[PDB]
Amino acid sequence: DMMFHKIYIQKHDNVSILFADIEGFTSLASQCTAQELVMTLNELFARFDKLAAENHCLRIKILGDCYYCVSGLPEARADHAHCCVEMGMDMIEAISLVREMTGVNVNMRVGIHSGRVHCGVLGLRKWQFDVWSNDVTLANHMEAGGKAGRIHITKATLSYLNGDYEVEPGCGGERNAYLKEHSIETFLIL
Amino acid sequence: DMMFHKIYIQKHDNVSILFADIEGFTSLASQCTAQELVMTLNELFARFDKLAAENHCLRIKILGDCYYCVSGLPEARADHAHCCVEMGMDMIEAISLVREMTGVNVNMRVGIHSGRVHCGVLGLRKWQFDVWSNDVTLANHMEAGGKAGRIHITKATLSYLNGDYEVEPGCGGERNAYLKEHSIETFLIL
Amino acid sequence: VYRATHRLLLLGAGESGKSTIVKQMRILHVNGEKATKVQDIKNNLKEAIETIVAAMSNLVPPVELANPENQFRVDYILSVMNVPDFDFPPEFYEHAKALWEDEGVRACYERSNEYQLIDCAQYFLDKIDVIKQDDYVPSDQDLLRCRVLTSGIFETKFQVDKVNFHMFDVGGQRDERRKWIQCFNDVTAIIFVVASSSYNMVIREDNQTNRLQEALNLFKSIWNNRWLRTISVILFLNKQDLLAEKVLAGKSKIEDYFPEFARYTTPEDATPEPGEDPRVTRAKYFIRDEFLRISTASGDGRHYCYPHFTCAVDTENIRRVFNDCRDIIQRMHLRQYEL
Amino acid sequence: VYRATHRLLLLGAGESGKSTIVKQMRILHVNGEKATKVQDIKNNLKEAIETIVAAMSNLVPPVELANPENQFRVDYILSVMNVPDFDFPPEFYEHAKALWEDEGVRACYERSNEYQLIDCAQYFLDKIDVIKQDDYVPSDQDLLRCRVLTSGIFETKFQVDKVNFHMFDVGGQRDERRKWIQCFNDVTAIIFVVASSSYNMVIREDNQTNRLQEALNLFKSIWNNRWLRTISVILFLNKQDLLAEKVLAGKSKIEDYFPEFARYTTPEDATPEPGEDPRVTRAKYFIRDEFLRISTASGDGRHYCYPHFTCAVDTENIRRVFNDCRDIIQRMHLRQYEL
Amino acid sequence: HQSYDCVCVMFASIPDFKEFYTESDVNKEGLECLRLLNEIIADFDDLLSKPKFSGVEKIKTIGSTYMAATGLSAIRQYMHIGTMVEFAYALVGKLDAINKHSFNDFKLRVGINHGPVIAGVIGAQKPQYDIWGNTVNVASRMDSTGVLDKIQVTEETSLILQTLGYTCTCRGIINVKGKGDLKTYFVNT
Amino acid sequence: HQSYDCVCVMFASIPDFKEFYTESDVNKEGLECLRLLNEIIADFDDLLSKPKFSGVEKIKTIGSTYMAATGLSAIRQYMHIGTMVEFAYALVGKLDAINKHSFNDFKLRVGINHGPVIAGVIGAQKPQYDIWGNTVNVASRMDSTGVLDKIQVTEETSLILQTLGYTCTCRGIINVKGKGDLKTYFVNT
Ligand SMILES: C=C[C@@]1(C)CC(=O)[C@]2(O)[C@@]3(C)[C@@H](O)CCC(C)(C)[C@@H]3[C@H](O)[C@H](OC(=O)CCCCN3CCN(C)CC3)[C@@]2(C)O1
Ligand SMILES: C=C[C@@]1(C)CC(=O)[C@]2(O)[C@@]3(C)[C@@H](O)CCC(C)(C)[C@@H]3[C@H](O)[C@H](OC(=O)CCCCN3CCN(C)CC3)[C@@]2(C)O1
Ligand SMILES: Nc1nc2c(ncn2[C@@H]2O[C@H](COP(=O)(O)OP(=O)(O)OP(O)(O)=S)[C@@H](O)[C@H]2O)c(=O)[nH]1
Ligand SMILES: Nc1nc2c(ncn2[C@@H]2O[C@H](COP(=O)(O)OP(=O)(O)OP(O)(O)=S)[C@@H](O)[C@H]2O)c(=O)[nH]1
Ligand SMILES: [Mg+2]
Ligand SMILES: [Mg+2]
Repeated sequence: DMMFHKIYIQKHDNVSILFADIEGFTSLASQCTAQELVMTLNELFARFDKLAAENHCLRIKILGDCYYCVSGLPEARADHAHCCVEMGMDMIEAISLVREMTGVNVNMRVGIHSGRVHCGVLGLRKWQFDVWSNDVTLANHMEAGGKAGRIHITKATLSYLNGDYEVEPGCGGERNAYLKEHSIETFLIL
Repeated sequence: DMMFHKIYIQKHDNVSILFADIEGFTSLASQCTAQELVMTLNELFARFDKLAAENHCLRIKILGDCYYCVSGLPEARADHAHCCVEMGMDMIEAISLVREMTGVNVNMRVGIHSGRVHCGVLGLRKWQFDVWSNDVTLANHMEAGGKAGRIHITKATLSYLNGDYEVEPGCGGERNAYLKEHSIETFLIL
Repeated sequence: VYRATHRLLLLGAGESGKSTIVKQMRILHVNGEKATKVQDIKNNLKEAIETIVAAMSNLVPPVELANPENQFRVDYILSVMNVPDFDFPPEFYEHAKALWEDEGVRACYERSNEYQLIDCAQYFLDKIDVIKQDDYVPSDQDLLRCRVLTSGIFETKFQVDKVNFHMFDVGGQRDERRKWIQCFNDVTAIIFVVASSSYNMVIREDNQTNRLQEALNLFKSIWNNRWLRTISVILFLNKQDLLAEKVLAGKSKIEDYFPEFARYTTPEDATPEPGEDPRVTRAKYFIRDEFLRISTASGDGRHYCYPHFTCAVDTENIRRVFNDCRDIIQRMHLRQYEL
Repeated sequence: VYRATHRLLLLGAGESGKSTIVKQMRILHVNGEKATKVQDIKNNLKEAIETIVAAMSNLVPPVELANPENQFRVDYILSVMNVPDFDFPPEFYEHAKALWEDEGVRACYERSNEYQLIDCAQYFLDKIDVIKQDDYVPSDQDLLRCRVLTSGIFETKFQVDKVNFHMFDVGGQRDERRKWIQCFNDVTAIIFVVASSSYNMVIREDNQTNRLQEALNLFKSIWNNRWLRTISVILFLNKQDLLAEKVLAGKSKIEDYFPEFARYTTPEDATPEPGEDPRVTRAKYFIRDEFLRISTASGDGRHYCYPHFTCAVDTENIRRVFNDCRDIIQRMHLRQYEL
Repeated sequence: HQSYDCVCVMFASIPDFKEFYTESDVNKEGLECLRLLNEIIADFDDLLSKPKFSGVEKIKTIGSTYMAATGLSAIRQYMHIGTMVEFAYALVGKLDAINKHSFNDFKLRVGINHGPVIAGVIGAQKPQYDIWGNTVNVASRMDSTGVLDKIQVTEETSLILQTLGYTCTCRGIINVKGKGDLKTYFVNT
Repeated sequence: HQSYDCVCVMFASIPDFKEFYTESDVNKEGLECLRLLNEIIADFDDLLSKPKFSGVEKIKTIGSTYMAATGLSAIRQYMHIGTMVEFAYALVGKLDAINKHSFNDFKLRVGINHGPVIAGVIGAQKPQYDIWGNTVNVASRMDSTGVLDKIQVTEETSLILQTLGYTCTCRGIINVKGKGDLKTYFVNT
């Protein structure tokens, strides 16, 4: 308002954050033209944006081959955990379809976590809606310490799922140092 | 002899160079004690050294979790290609045995190439027998651009194998920049 | 709701006296725990004694014991200096006390500005026989003296005549100053704390930067801060007691650390205390005017500076001056409430 | 087998004349390709003309044309300067020649030490009408003049009275010197090449380091090299023709680039050529003695230095001095064969 | 969306920020932290309004990493590459101003690279402008493997910068995922 | 084989060597190249015979990377860590001498770290002494992510080096495979 520029950010609890990367994305970039790459990419992400609206996830950003969204925004929902899992399901099938077309071995790696966030925009120019917090950080590390073709979830994301989905030991502490060092019990959806 | 220190090195043609790394070695190191790690490692490598004598490969060095040897040394053999492949077979089974014991998902990644080398020792102190050349470099990149649980071989290594083994397209140009940039036709043994 | 509360931020250099002010607020306005703090008092006693003996040899010229016998007690003290969990056995107090009686040790204490020594030294050492008791219960003045370094930000709440206060305590040492920012927005007023007595001392952080100078420089940073343009400062010129003692002692002169004090003549509006030496008046006002030169040179009636001669260990002086401020804080939370 | 062969390494700064010596060895001792080298000769002609015109303006004081008309030919030359695959159309030769006739252009040519100009300039420009012919066949003297920079190491083999030679050619420019090492082991003798005439010139690499000085410094590096303790140097003081011309021209004095030349008086053992000016003698010997001071000051009868005044473009001078060496090379491959 | 031939991309990140980031009751669960980041990113956006930086196009911020490019408003030659560098220095100065007032010490870590890219919009929902290409990944790696208070540039980028009057020092070699090893330089001040 | 508590490990590599490496008929298919490497590694081994480096234990050479450790001949305290550093400087001086004579310009890239290791013999055939542990991997990464003519050290290693009288500058942060991100420093001369 007066001495600090007005901030367009607000706290939100009970949300679930999804992160996904493209497994073998670099080998795909090796095969095709610079242009054809941007179309496969641009097309796949156009598809993901649809699934987002269906599954009730608000898409945040696209950073290269890293896609992420969050259910529970803009307005609060109980299903927030189930939505992201569902989105995660769809994303994994969708990528396998474009895996046919290209004939290359690409796949999605998903990671989800639940907790609070701060959402909004930073700075003055080129506003892009974003989310920030330790929970968002954890979710990203969940994606990073994930497993190919699988939805990697946390402790917190299991207590909002009401055990509707069936999981198994996740062993995320051995694929990511942050998961190790923070004693995070991870699971994989069946 | 007089103005340059005497070199203990000599050229050798028609040899085949094998490189192997431990897939998921870091996740294994996450699970066990510092000591128990050195014993699993030390034990696995003691086993590899046996297979080497059997399969007629001369073991060169152990660099962390990276093991490498070469058939065709010390003295020249026709089977040099078949030996390394055979060694590669054994190594892949052996690692799966210690994968039981630990219960962790470790595996070997093999890479082989054939051509000439220079072998010997460098410097004055702590002599360790070694090999050097572009072919050795290529073989290492073959290991690096390899595929889990598989023996990754080259063009040159297929023309010495006399097609006794059955292969398939290797696609190494998309897993390693050196393989890409040098137009190397790679294959995978079935 | 949020506006009926006054959020106060205590800023100032390390050991200036900020944490003590919060303590006084608990004494004064806030409704079994005294047991825990005994450990920390014993620690101050230990740290004090060992710091003085260690210094004896390292000073130039070095300082000898008055009694050669005490050498063994010196060895004893030095030998248990870095001990992890120290027992505080009965011998410790005897050795410690004997040393404090030694005239040559006190000689080294008088030169303490030449090294780093905690403020509660003389106070605690003077009452070793009180503190060693195993049924010992810390007085309130003991809790005020107990020195523990602050790292982090600690909020205290209180109420005065149903008026609410949210006080924020922070670390004043350099590494800690980076956390201050997290209280700048929504602050009602600054209470900047200064160790008036430390004109003859350097900071711990480098053993070279003069403590009063560091305070001036830090004040300037806060005053001309880009996020504090609106915010007024309540300047506490703390440790007025120690200052006076140093002035009357006449050992180390102010003119030697701040040559400008040589030009200084005492102001007109000066309101000396009853029976206050004119030189003490002259000194404390000089120190105030060094900070007023900083605030005068900028701000443009956008924010203001209100000085107060203080002594944080004195609960009486604090009740008085804090009431002096309750006045202005109302008026300040009103200026920002409108503009 | 391996010992009945003499491995010679040609070392020296860039453009000193090393590649030319190898050429002379083909002329002299080695048994359709002249067609390809015409392209490169045409390139030297182009590079020469455009370098002189470009320099005219950039010199201080700048240089004007003698005929204002030629300005357009100057524009023409400058416009096709960086052209990729140049056609060498009939006009090019007319424009180029006209420029070379212009007296003010030759004025700029005389100051060429003040910029970077290839050696074969005047030679080629003087025979444009010969070179433009489409049935043109390069003489041998043309191939000797053709300037192409060497990058890498190139081996040449030959036989003289059934004696074998393996000659190694290398790049003499700084970036190239790092490859030399790969010939140090197993070398029979060094043939170090020097551009005697370049006392008034700086190297390309920085446009500041004096070419003769760079040669001295480079010689010192080779002479006192840790891997060349045994190896003797055959020092070719090349470009004796250009040197003499510069000495007689009397335009730029040696004493101005190497003040020590002022102290120099000509030696006793000096064996001047028939009808050689005493000043030319004095100069060339001075240049030799600068290199002899380096070799004299170390080596301890472990290796030796044999100087020769040379001219690489002159096939006759080269046959002579190379035979002078065939002698010593036998004797040198014998010292290392025993010790 | 179209393609370009010579766009200069820059990533400037603040490594020490994540450490500063904390969540507690005192700082409104990390909000007072983001408040500072806002003042920083906003202080950086102010630079875009300088006439000398009118060629600079802010692409986005990733966490606390600022991403911008020169030469999108295109079709003497390489003057936009030098501009990108002047901009990096500009950011450093702004960040130093923040330090003065926040009693902190954030250092900037920069990576710049130039080459062919593909600019355009992506996504179905809220279409947003992004650029793609090896040229951009490499710039990213120049940052991620860079040093504090240093601008790391590729060899070619280095070459050009020298024609413009800057000097560079070889950092050494770096392994790029998919492009193999490659030689880099730090710009000098 | 036994374990230790405070061993100082060092990797010194020559990034520019592989470029120098070539195979052609002229250089005996790369042999003249290895000949130079021999002169370098041997020139480095000569340093071990200096009384001041009698605590230094050469472990091996990996390609053209020299690996050595201080404090294996153990059971004032951290004086062996400073020794390892003096040794790195020693290598740089030897390498500069090589340059003088080879008309080259190799720069050394160094990484040092200290901590618990496990020393011993491995393999059935020709039993050879190697050391293992996180302490060693980290030292390796200090090299691989280091800068030319720079010694890169971990934070704790940094702390100790300062008690001994050296100053350090924060490089920034580095991601270690398996240990996450971590802060590093360059030693000053
Ligand atoms: C601002 C505070 C703090 C601490 C909290 C936070 O949520 C982040 O903004 C996220 C997590 C969060 O905004 C989600 C996007 C992204 C990009 C993941 C941010 C970065 O990792 C931030 O840190 C960084 O700027 C450094 C890491 C950025 C590298 N990312 C890693 C993930 N891949 C997939 C894309 C690039 C971040 C961690 O910083
Ligand atoms: C000496 C010349 C040259 C060019 C040729 C050569 O054969 C090498 O010595 C090999 C290939 C060769 O000796 C096999 C072992 C190893 C260690 C693979 C060497 C290094 O890669 C060398 O380069 C290096 O010193 C840098 C790379 C070293 C990193 N390696 C990569 C492979 N992992 C498995 C272990 C560590 C090398 C490539 O250098
Ligand atoms: N004599 C005297 N001692 C005082 C006075 N104010 C504070 N002290 C003493 O100074 C010591 C340090 O004060 P303290 O309150 O810890 O400073 P601080 O500013 O909180 O220190 P930090 O948290 O930034 S490191 C205390 O142990 C207390 O005895 C005073 O006015 N007079
Ligand atoms: N007038 C004259 N010109 C000479 C003489 N020796 C060589 N040149 C000329 O110098 C030019 C360059 O000589 P060149 O043989 O290319 O040197 P270089 O040492 O091989 O050069 P580099 O390969 O290290 S860059 C040639 O074009 C040739 O005309 C000589 O003695 N007299
Ligand atoms: Mg405090
Ligand atoms: Mg040549």
